[PDB]
Amino acid sequence: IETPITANFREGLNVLQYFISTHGARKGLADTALKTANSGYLTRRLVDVAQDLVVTEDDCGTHEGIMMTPVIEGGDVKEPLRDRVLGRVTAEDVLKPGTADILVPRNTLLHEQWCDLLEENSVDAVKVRSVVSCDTDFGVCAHCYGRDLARGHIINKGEAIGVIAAQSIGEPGTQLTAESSIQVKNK
Amino acid sequence: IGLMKAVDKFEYRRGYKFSTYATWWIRQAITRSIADQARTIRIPVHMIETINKLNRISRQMLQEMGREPTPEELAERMLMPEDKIRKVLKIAKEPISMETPISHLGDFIEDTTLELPLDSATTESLRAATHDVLAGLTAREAKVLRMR
Amino acid sequence: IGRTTDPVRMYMR
Amino acid sequence: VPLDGGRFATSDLNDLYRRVINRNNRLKRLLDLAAPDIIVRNEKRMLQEAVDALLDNGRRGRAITGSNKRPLKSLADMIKGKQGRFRQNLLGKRVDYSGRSVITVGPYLRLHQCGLPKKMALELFKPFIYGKLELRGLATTIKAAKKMVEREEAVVWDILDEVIREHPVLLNRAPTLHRLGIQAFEPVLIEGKAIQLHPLVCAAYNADFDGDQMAVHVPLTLEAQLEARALMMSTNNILSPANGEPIIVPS
Amino acid sequence: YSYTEKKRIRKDFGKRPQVLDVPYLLSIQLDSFQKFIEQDPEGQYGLEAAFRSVFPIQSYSGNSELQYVSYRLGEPVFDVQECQIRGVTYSAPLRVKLRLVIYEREAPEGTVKDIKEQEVYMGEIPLMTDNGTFVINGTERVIVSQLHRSPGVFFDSDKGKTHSSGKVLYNARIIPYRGSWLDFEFDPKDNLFVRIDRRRKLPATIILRALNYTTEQILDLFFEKVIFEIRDNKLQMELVPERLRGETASFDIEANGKVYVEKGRRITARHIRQLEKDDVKLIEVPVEYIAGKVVAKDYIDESTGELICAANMELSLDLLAKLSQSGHKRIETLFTNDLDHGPYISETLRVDPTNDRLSALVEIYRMMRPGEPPTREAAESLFENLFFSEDRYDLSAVGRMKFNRSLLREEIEGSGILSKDDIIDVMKKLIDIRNGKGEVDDIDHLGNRRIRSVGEMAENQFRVGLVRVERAVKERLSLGDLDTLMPQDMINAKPISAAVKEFFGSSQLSQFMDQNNPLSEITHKRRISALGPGGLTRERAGFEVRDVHPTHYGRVCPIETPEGPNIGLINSLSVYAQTNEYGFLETPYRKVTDGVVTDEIHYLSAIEEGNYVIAQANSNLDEEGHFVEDLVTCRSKGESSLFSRDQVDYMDVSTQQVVSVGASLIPFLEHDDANRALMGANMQRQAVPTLRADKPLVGTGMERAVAVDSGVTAVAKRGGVVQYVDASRIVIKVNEDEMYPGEAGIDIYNLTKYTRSNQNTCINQMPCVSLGEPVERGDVLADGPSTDLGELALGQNMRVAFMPWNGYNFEDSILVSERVVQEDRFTTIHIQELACVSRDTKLGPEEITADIPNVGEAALSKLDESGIVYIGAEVTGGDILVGKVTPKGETQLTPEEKLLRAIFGEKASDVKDSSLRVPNGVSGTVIDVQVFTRDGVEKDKRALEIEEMQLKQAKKDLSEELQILEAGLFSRIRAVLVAGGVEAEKLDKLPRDRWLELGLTDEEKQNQLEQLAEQYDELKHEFEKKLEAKRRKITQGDDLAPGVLKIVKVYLAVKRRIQPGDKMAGRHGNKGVISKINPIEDMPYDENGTPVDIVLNPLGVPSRMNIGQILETHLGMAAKGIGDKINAMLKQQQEVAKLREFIQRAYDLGADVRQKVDLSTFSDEEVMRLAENLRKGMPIATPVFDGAKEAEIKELLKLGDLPTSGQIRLYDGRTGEQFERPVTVGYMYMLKLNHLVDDKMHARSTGSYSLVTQQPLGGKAQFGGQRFGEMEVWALEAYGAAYTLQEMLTVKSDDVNGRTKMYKNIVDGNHQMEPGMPESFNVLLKEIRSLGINIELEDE
Ligand SMILES: CO[C@H]1/C=C/O[C@@]2(C)Oc3c(C)c(O)c4c(O)c(c(/C=N/N5CCN(C)CC5)c(O)c4c3C2=O)NC(=O)/C(C)=C\C=C\[C@H](C)[C@H](O)[C@@H](C)[C@@H](O)[C@@H](C)[C@H](OC(C)=O)[C@@H]1C
Ligand SMILES: [Mg+2]
Ligand SMILES: [Zn+2]
Repeated sequence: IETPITANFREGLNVLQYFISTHGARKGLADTALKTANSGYLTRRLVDVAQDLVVTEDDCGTHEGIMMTPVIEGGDVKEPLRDRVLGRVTAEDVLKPGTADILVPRNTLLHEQWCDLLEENSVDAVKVRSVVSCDTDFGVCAHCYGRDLARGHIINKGEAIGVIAAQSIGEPGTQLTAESSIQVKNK
Repeated sequence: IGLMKAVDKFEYRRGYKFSTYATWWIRQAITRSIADQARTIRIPVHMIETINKLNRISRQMLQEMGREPTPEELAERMLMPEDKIRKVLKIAKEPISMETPISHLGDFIEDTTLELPLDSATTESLRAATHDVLAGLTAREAKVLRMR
Repeated sequence: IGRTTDPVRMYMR
Repeated sequence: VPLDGGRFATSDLNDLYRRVINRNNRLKRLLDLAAPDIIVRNEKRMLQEAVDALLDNGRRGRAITGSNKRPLKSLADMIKGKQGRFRQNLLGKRVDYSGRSVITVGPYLRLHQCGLPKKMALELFKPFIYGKLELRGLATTIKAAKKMVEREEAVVWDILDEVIREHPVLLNRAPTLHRLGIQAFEPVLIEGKAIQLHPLVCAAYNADFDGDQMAVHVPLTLEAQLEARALMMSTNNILSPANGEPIIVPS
Repeated sequence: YSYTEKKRIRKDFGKRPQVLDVPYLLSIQLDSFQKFIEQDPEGQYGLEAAFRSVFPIQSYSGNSELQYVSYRLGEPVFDVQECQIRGVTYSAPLRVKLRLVIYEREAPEGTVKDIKEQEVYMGEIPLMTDNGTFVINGTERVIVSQLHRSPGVFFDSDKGKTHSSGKVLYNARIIPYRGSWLDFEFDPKDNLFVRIDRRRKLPATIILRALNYTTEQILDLFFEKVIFEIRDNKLQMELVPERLRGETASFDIEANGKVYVEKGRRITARHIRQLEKDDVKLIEVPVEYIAGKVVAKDYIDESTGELICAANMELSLDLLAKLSQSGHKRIETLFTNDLDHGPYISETLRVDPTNDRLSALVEIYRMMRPGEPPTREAAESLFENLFFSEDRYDLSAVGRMKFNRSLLREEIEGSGILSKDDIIDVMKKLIDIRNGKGEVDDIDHLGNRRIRSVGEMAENQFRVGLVRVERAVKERLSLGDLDTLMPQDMINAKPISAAVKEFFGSSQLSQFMDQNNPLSEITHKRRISALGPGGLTRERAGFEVRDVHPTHYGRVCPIETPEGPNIGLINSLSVYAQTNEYGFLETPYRKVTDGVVTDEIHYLSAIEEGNYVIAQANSNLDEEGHFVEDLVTCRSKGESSLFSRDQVDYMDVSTQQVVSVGASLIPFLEHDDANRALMGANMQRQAVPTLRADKPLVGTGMERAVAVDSGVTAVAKRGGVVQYVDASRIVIKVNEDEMYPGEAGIDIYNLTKYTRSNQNTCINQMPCVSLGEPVERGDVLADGPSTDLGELALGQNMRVAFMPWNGYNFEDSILVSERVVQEDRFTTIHIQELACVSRDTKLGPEEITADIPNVGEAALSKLDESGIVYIGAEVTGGDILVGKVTPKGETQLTPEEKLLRAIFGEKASDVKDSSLRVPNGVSGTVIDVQVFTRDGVEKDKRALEIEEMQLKQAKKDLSEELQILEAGLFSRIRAVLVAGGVEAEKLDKLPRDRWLELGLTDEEKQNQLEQLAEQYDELKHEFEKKLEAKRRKITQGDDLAPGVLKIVKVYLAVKRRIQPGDKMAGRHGNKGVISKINPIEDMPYDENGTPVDIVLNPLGVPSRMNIGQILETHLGMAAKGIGDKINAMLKQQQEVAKLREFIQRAYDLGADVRQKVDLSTFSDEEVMRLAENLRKGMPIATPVFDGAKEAEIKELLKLGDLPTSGQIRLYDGRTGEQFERPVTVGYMYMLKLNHLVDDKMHARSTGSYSLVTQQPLGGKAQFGGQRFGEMEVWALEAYGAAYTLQEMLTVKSDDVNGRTKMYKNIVDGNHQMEPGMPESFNVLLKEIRSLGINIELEDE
């Protein structure tokens, strides 16, 4: 509408303003009422797909992984490398800007101390092991999975990680629903 | 099937039309089948006839007297002792489906042939106590009691 | 024919 | 089965089987009678339709139940669907040793404790109380223990307070979105009818005290108690499984 | 001021004067049913309509007729009370007059013989109570209105999703009241297609052909012609300059020796103007241009006689040459364009395969009835019956009105069946909309939605019944003989009664009455609903049907709507809303003349309301109906903006007309967020009536309307003087002005004492007046449940504080004092009914003996000799109410039991125990008992005692009625006998009886006296007859279901107190659950030592912005302060003058308000009574959008000597130290919602199990286990809890041997299980194997 509500709640709202607000009120109520069921269905599908995945090993001895770097878009960084890499296990040894200097060894759980140490230097991209590249058949191993947990240690042998993944993804579902020149904003 | 029977049992010497005889036989067969195989719990043919007569009389009396025919009025109007009327009224009902909406009617039907766990425990306790008491008695006397 | 499925219509035919 | 008052309730499978048998018998009778071929073909088509409706109803014309308009429930309809055996009974059973009530605040509790009314506790723990009463010699026979529990004597309350000592219970809220919707606490017997929930676990449960209700279950076997105490206990789940951040922040 | 109004006057804020008064709230139901019964001379709405619609029933030219004469409604056998008590419907018999006339064959028509059968009984129709409810099977019910799409023709768009390439595909629909749907539509190729109700698609021209139209006629109907003539060479075209607009000229358009248009230049506006001014009609064009045209009519060569060209054929050079050579000089072509005049019908004809009427009919028949060969007669009959038969098709009066108005016709009346013109017009309008002219219409507009009510649906059901009866009677009359059968044996009332009973008993619109409050019933009676038969579905509605359309202003409340699955599908009705003569909602507006706002009220529906510009309700006026400020806000077409003073046409009639009653009962509503206002309006109807209802200190003024319009209160019919007041009765001696000529008489009101409502609460009425107190017409004489002196009081108002308290109000929870529970402020009375039925078993009948096996005298203490508990007994859970034993035999006990019996010699009982007992956890008092015995069964002692009591009560009631009425009539007889010789001494001395006995010498007065004596004899006879009828009715038998011998019903009255876990709320959507009950000496107290009743959390106000509660708290504190000042002034008994002065000061106290109170009241009596009623606090009134302001609240606070800030200093009860930061204290009106915690607690360990699958029976009436869904299974799988899960789904529910062994192990002190396998898996295997499959368990 081209005219706003110029009154707050400390003062009253006349009939027209209140009638105008009821629109958005009911729209929001109905939206929530239906998004609940939509999210329920999606989470059921997710749990059904990957309910049979369990940690059946301890180390498959794979040499590959994924390259983890900060998600820097435009003039700002949307996620620092510390939050993206913390917990994982390095696929290969990480070298600092000075060559031949092994800052961190090969596969080793990165807890807070190692993440701070990486933050100290100019480490920018570090390769980590992901469950997609695990060699183990009929499950995954603890090292390729990582650490993240309600605990703080490495994952235990025999954990149902598929159900946990599905539940964690589907839980917050109910909260969802020219320029011809480029200029640098930092020296 | 009734028409096949009628065609089998037809005589043209009488000079009548086949339509009357055939329709008689067809109606007989249809009504017989409806009586025989229309109910979950089957009831004989004569009970069906009694029920039909009772319904016709009740409709006539309801129309003529306004409000409704009570069982005493039906018994008096008919030539029956007013108790066979009650039996007929009681034995003329149809079963209810277990899928009726309520949730369904079948979710509230209990299993009444089961034994409570407390009762089974009580029976076991009684068995043990009786064994102990019998052991308390003599040997031959206990054997005699067990045999009896 | 229209490929009916009702046995009643077939028997009537 | 019969119902109170002489009325009977029955399943649609009886109707479908009866129709199949009637049509089959009529076909036998026709064949033994050397009827013209048109009638025999009609009977054969009818029997085909009856059997097909028995197996999976609703693929041709959805035969409807007598004295009603609802379509009958065939064999294939019981296996499948959200109301079938697989989803309604084989994964979502109802259970014994459980109840529910309204939840209250109870700000004096410790992080591993929950208030449980005496009445609910007595009803949920009856068999344990019978065992304790017989063991201690207070009741000679199990019937005596049952009568004592019904009469609500003081020794009954002492035995309950003794058997509720270190036995955890599970508390569950209606929409169980993640695994923190189930946790185990140590009951504290209170007077009233509403459960008492520690303020710090409300965020994890997503609970507010304006009419919410909760369910309570009892782990029976000894391994079940050990699992409740070592895996689900309320003091073991402090970090979010989705992200390592704490989930007991004061609200 | 009226008496009940002057007893206690509510101080009213609000500055806008009232021009219209709120109407009767329950007018919808009453008007609907009155129209339904509505014996009227001319055939219209009612039963008359259906009767005239069906009859007369004509045979197959059999020369006999059954015709309708008139109808009447009998008198109900039982009134409402007997129907409720026994359990039957409250209805009246229907008696109809029918005349049967038989014509002889064969001769000129004449009345051979007409037998006039009298009053053929045709079913029974339920009646409506005085308040709008039906008693169907002993239960009161409400038939809610339905909002459905009205019949007519509607054009839509189907925009977007179709083909994912834009190209909106328009369509049209014809919706009749009764019939099959017709439909047209476009498609991406621009071919017009038609669909019968939902069948497959067909070309649109097939239906046109089936209407007896040829191709030439169709082209003429849907196109304009282009005239061609070859004026000796070069195709001398006839041209109209108008048609040339919007096109590019391809040749030299020249005429009159001048080149108006040159080749290569598109025609423009200037060229068209030049052509129009120059009158250029004919030009010359090349053959190439006409090489692409389309011929209209077919051409044949006269000399050859052969069809040279067919209609609708694309032209070509060869065809043009042949036409020219064959002597053809004029050829017609269709005028087609790519912008304004598209050739859709021609293309459709190209795609149409049919050629003649018969082929089109055959195509339609093959589409409608696939699989069976078609016949000419059958196809013709099917098409005729589709839309053009008066039996199978009828639009409506409303349907015809909408149909005519949509096509822009001047007549609103016509037939109820379609014709060629209607279909042609619909096609033309659809094509016009396609061509960019016209607009589609929205389905949600309240001008396209219509409202059905009780009368309409009842009439529809009756019409169905009549059609069935008419078919049967016609068949019987035509088939059988027609010489002796009377018009009574050919009509059966069973179908008619069955249809009506099926509607009223089992329908989704006949609903169990909601009866928590008066407000609950008022809102239930005014309810719309988009669901139900012929309506939407809960799961299939969408995001648009449930929205606030701009047309809801003043017709439907935008905030009161359920918050669950069906939000926006109920829509309670507004305050001033009405219903059109057709079923459309309308609202009142004040007519504005040139510049003066008049006081004449006009009701405008949505369509009418769209055109005018409507001013606003709150617009300043100055004592002459002149808009003070020039630019007055208005709203014209779904929008609002500033308008000049001399443009307004109407103006709102009130500031409340936008909300409903429930939403209009909320003070300070404009300060509340919409969500919380919705929640508060929804919760206000769940409040449960209390033990003593006081009033709202802060109200809005709509309370008296709700209290009176609802039937809970007892309101005087005629004025008079209260002559006798009692807890159970009120007797009023009417004024001499309102008495009728004869029958002086008196008014007697019988109050309703403790009775059970539908929801198990308590219904009670108590007198509101005293002896010798004047009462006027319309006054209130007795308060119902939750009313106070005629006002509505749902909850109670209590002293609150806004502050945190040690976490006992952490979430929405609440903290309550103990003085709130000592004073029984929230104590409620609930009543339950329990029934014990004695049936007949195969072994033998059951008994109600008082002797029960193995039961001590303690249980039988409260049971009388007959075995039924006493009245007034106090029972507790487990006690026996009615004794009963059931026969049993052949138990076949086990060997150990045999040995025990032998050792102790114990006799086994042959009768079981099935007596009625109080449910566990409930304790109350027995307040009533009723016994029903089947006819032909011996009555126990208790039944005889009860019926003797009933007979004595009936005789006493009749005697008391007669004595009161006879005192009144003796006064009347004195008055009448005054004439004919006035003698006071004779009246003083002569006895009452002797007055009539005396006779005069001779005059007509002697005949009058004899007539009076005869009438008195007749009245004696009639009274004896009524007494005999009452006795026979009391002592008759009872109609019981087959197999039942007796039924005994017991009524318990429980007293529920307030405990932690109970849910309370306010009027502004603020919920909570009681958390604690704090002692008196622990609550915060002020400087005077007065504690605070309740403590609420401040953190709940900011996040959810309901600022109404704080304003209410401040105003309540001010009102209580004034009340306290009056009370202190009255304790010391200063004098009447001081009270008068202070109360006047308190009443004026405003800023240009409209109260206008005394001095005119009684000297001291009335002022003292008013002060006594105000000593508890002066009530206030704050309309919804016209309430008080902050400055007025501060002035009221100052008048009472209270801090204008609204906040005071509090101290800690336990520590004794004062809180910092003054806290907000005041009085808030709180409710006790009916979510009691006594009804929610549950628990079980073992019980009964289901039948097929051996699992615990979920529920609460039966114990039932908590359901462990699959989400909980996932939760347990997220942990590593395998043993807990295995036991949860093996031993706790479904394993039988495992269940028994686990129970034994638990009893023995050992906690271990043997899992086994569930039974549901075995059932699954059996069910899947009962198919052809073979599923089995392997082993290896
Ligand atoms: C034949 O009657 C049923 C028809 C079903 O058929 C079916 C498919 O077609 C329906 C129509 C046409 C409705 O207009 C409707 C409705 O307006 C409503 C609810 C939802 N009701 N509640 C469920 C419980 N919950 C706690 C609160 C909400 C419904 O489900 C329906 C509904 C259906 O579902 N809502 C309300 O009315 C509101 C705003 C408040 C409720 C007040 C009291 C509580 C109810 O009135 C009680 C007294 C009963 O009257 C109903 C429960 C009826 O049940 C009975 C015994 O008769 C029901 C209409
Ligand atoms: Mg809540
Ligand atoms: Zn791996």
